[PDB]
Amino acid sequence: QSKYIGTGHADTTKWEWLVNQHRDSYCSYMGHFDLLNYFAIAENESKARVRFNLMEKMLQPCGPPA
Amino acid sequence: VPVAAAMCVLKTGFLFVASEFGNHYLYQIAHLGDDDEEPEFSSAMPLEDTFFFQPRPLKNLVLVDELDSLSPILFCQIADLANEDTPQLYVACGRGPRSSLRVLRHGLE
Amino acid sequence: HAHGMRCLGIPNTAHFANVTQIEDAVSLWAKLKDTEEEYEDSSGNVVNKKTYEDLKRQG
Amino acid sequence: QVAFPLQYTPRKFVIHPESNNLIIIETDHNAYTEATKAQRKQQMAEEMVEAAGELAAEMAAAFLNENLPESIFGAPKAGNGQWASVIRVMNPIQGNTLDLVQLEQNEAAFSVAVCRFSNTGEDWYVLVGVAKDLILNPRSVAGGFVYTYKLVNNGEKLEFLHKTPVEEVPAAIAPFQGRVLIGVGKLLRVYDLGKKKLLRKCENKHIANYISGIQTI
Amino acid sequence: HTIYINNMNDKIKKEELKRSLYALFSQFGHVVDIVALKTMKMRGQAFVIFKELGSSTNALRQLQGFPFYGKPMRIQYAKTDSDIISKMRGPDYPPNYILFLNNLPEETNEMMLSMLFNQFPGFKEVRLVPGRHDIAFVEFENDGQAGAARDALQGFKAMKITYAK
Amino acid sequence: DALMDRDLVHRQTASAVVQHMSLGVYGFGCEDSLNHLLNYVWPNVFETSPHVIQAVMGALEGLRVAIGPCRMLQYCLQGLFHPARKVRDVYWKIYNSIYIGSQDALIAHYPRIYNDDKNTYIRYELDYIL
Repeated sequence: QSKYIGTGHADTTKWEWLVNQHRDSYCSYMGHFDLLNYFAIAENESKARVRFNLMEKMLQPCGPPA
Repeated sequence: VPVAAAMCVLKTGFLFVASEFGNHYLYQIAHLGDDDEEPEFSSAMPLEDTFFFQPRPLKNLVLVDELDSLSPILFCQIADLANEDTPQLYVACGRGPRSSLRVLRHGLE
Repeated sequence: HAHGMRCLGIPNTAHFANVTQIEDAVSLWAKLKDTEEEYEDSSGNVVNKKTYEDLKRQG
Repeated sequence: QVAFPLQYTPRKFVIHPESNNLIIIETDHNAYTEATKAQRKQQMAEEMVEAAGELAAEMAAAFLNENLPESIFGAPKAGNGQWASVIRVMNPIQGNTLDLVQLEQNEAAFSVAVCRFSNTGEDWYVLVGVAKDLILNPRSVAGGFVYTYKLVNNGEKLEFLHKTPVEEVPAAIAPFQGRVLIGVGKLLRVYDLGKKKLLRKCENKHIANYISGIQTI
Repeated sequence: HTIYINNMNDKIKKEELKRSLYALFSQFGHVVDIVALKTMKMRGQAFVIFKELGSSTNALRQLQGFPFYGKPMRIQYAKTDSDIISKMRGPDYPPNYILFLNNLPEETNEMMLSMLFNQFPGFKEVRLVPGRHDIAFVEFENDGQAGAARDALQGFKAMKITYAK
Repeated sequence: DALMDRDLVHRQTASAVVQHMSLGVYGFGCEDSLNHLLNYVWPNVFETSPHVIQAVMGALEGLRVAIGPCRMLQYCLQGLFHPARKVRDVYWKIYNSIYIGSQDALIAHYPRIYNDDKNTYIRYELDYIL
């Protein structure tokens, strides 16, 4: 369980849980060709630049911790 | 060329282009495109400035084929606006400047 | 308890089934507790229903 | 198929029954409408000569004279808050564009509806819901607007009627019982036609998050 | 709630002035307090404060130009709220000088509302005349006078007059 | 009748029944009644008896695959942050069981959670509208 990333426990903080679901959402975006293409349509960029901005947002999201 | 999500290169002067969106394209190489006035940049050329250059049509290539691409399909309406009884598919589809409105009928070309 | 609430003016419902002090539930109860009828000059799109009815009686 | 070229990326289109034409809404993010590329065009044109070099040599006239096919070189487009929104009256039978409506800089139009108010007559209407100043990823706006068009020449011509402001972006527009439903943001509202601007004949503030789309039996 | 009086005979001693002022104005409602000084600046003047606002309006209309110790007094609504009122009690245009509303019919009319509005030097706009005779639009040069007229008939048994807030 | 408890073994064994039923029926469209039974399953979550707790675990796992995660998670939300230690221990155990499998499909079902000062908790990607 521990070595499986995303494992929660009783002491789990807000920040960690939400940054988890963030990163997992981003791996889903990298995963599904379409939804990615939807993103590229809406905000106009390349598929590439989209995935790049996401890979930048992987570590950050929500910004600094508390 | 229009933005290609993936590129396969074939022997005997061929270039395949599958665009990220809009029609696919098959290109053929009629010239290696060297040796002329076209500036050929180096990594050691002096500056600290970025070397510029002029866009233009294809002078290194010829366009063999254009493959039908519906994606992305933004909006779809099936309605019969013509004389016959078979409904035509009016589809607003495309990406950026290349976006277009296409009509689908039931036929081979 | 409900007599103190309701007679106090704080209506009796679960919402308030926590806090004891008289004060805080007063602000809580304060937390508990507009159409356009188009005049003919095309400016009355800001004008209220009842107001335009008053201008019906005036017109 | 048959392919009819366009400029910006259409978000939707609607049937006009009697004129039997097609109204297309186009929008592009990071995009510059024609006149915008004209003001940046002339902008760089001016900023060229100011290098004060021998003045004599002008690439400006040829560069501006150069107009590239917008499909082959793609988007001459960048910038965050900028947008492009165009409307089109196009024939279904052939590919000719009957009319072209070229709107403001930042205003993106996410909805359009064509109907006839029960109070007025057979006069057609083109209602284009429009957003103002999208800041896309935080979420905010400067506000919203709605444009109205009478759809004339039996529906073969458009004319701007009025610009009616609204606090929020309309995400959809649908006709209901001879009048026009508009949800805006999370607020659902029943609108009726004013001859200067629209007025609200009802509202509901309950819906928590946001209004995506609306259908009406 | 407070009325400003000027044009008073300044020869009366201060305590006598205040006591006659209290007596005279008691006929309209309870007077909470009276501020009157004999400094150069303030001589010949007084602020009379009433518990009820209707009392202030009635006083203003009924005693305008009343001979007091030999001179005709001039009354007006005060510019600001009295300190005592603010303490006893505890938007940007308010107080406004344009009161539009209706609920004042009954053969009422424009020369009627024009003379009632006329009472006030602020008499500027008066709109009461259609078959209605019940929609009153009153533009009073300034809110002291609009407030004076409004405070004078502030409960025309109930009419509705709504400042152009 | 059985899951409503006369004595623990009823809840246990009946729960096992819910499990094997839940794996067996998968994908055929009967989920409704399985939701109803999940109601009565749900209170048994709390106990220290090893066989009934592991039984209930198997139960809610089969119910996970049959019903789909969305409904599960909608029962498992509030228990995560509840003040008590017990409730958090358990609902986090459950939420982990729901989390490991079908982690790919959970994305849609995380609710909207407002953003605080130092952190932005809204994922705006889903709000991009054409």
